[PDB]
Amino acid sequence: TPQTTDAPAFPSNRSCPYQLPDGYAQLRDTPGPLHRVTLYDGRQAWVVTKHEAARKLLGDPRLSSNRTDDNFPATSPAFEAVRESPQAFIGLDPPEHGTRRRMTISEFTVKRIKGMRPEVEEVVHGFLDEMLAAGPTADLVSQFALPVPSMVICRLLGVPYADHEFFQDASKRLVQSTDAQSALTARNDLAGYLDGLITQFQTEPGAGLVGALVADQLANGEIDREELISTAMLLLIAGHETTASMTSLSVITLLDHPEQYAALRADRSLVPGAVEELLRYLAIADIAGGRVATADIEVEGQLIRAGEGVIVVNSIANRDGTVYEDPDALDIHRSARHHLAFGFGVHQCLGQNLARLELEVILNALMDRVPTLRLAVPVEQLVLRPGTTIQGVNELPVTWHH
Ligand code: HEM
Ligand SMILES: CC(=O)N1CCN(c2ccc(OC[C@H]3CO[C@](Cn4ccnc4)(c4ccc(Cl)cc4Cl)O3)cc2)CC1
Repeated sequence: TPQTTDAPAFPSNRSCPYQLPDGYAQLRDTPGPLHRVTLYDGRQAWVVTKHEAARKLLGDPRLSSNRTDDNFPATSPAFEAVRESPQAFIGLDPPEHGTRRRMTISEFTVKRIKGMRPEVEEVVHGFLDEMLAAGPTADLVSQFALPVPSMVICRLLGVPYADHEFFQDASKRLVQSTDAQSALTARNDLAGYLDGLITQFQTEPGAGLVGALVADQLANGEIDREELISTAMLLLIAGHETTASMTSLSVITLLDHPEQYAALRADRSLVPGAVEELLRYLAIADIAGGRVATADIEVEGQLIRAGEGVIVVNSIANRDGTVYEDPDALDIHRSARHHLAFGFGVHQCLGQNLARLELEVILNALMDRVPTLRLAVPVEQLVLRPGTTIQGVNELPVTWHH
């Protein structure tokens, strides 16, 4: 008897870095803002698959971000690590979301990001210096894509880059965790490290966001010590793991579209617009779209009930053809405005403009310093991370004219 279902398994895994999984193309192609899916443990949930309905639902305070709710949609057993408190503000609703978020925004302003450009350029060209001096073949991930945003986010936070071996290993173990025990261990490892850093700042006040939170909000009782740990850990992992994935997938994608990459090198004024298109097209943080309804929500004749899980799948929303004509075509010249790679609304990515800065500087540096850059293995041989985490590749063999 047939196996066809009306609530297919979710998430799906990419088989090409810049292509929707087959099941997601199916969801994109079916009319209506929502579709039922089956999560890993058999629970049904809703996915949002259309662009404006995704903006609307991201804007709806009845869809809560509280990951500790028992009805929050967990997409893998590893969710239990981040299901355990205290949540950073990414998992808070108004008004608590605002009080905590505002403790960090000063580090991510347009003015501050502008002020970081000389640092980002120096760090990028330093790791390129070292990689190009050693000659090919190199893994772009370990040699460049990951160290660059790690060094930058360390100075922003006041986390000593000398500890990068420890905290990068713990972050990777957390990001890649496929069961709760592995994820909790990695999280506990980072948590204890950050607790010791807090104690060091209480002895010796210091620079960086962590040092600022310790000396002010923590000392006034306005943030819990373990809330500070959760917030710093969010920013540290988002600050280097997510951006690193965006670099490697962008390089793969541009090399698979040689005409567009050549147009980009020939006119660097196109880089900001290319960055927006790559963000729309690669949408690497599908995993960040989970919500839980605290009240019934009517959506174009379909009803979300209080207690149901909803996942706003921004990658599928970003392929909405009513917003992006020929949505599966990479076009660095198109209008990629209003894309949802960073979300929308009160939770829109705090790091978005640092990510935009870093990708711009990195793309120009690679075109400047390594114009002969090419992959050292076929694209099909690369290993893509599954849909249960941030999209990316575990390694990226590259070569170039030595
Ligand atoms: C290409 C890189 C990145 C992408 C695609 C991305 C994606 C996202 C998305 C989709 C959200 C919305 C989550 C939701 O609605 O629940 C978000 C939130 C957030 N991101 Fe990013 N992110 C990136 C880089 C960064 C960086 C570099 C940081 C630096 C610390 C960062 C920090 C945050 C924070 C703190 C939030 C929570 C915002 C809030 O709850 O008010 N992200 N991100
Ligand atoms: C639920 C599940 O399957 N898993 C496995 C993947 N996990 C994971 C993945 C990435 C990660 O990096 C930093 C976290 C911080 O926020 C996200 C998304 N993000 C990244 C940058 N800006 C936002 C995120 C990621 C996962 C989930 Cl469920 C929700 C969210 Cl907002 O990454 C930290 C943990 C742990 C939970």
